[PDB]
Amino acid sequence: EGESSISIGYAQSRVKEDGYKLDKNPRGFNLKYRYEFNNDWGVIGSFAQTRRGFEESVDGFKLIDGDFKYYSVTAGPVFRINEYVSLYGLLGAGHGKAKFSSIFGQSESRSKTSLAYGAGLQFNPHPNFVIDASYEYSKLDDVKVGTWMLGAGYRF
Repeated sequence: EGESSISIGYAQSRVKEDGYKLDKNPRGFNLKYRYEFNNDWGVIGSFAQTRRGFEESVDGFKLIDGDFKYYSVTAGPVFRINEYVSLYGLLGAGHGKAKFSSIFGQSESRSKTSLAYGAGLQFNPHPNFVIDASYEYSKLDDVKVGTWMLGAGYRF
């Protein structure tokens, strides 16, 4: 019913905000699944999960870890350019959540939604080993978020 491949890589995003961490770059892992409906045509799914890179500290028997989570999900078609060169597009949505730790009668938090758009490059040095590079960007009116992913894929 078609060839299937799996790809893994590290995800690095940049968020413009005044707070902890100078570069404000969330850390996480990106999982991509490739499914080919044809010899030169196929689709890919990229899932990115990132969290605040804050060192674990013990205070009040509770863990903060930055209280910030960022999730991204994108998908796009894959078209081969040459024998060992493939080009694919990335489209999807991103979701970020932030919580504040303090002592108050009531608790509050913030959640943001955004659209993700980008493109990716795929190189095939070996039949069972490919190099995947993906670029994803989220456009918000006040906040600009960029996500970069570098990894490798394995063909079954």
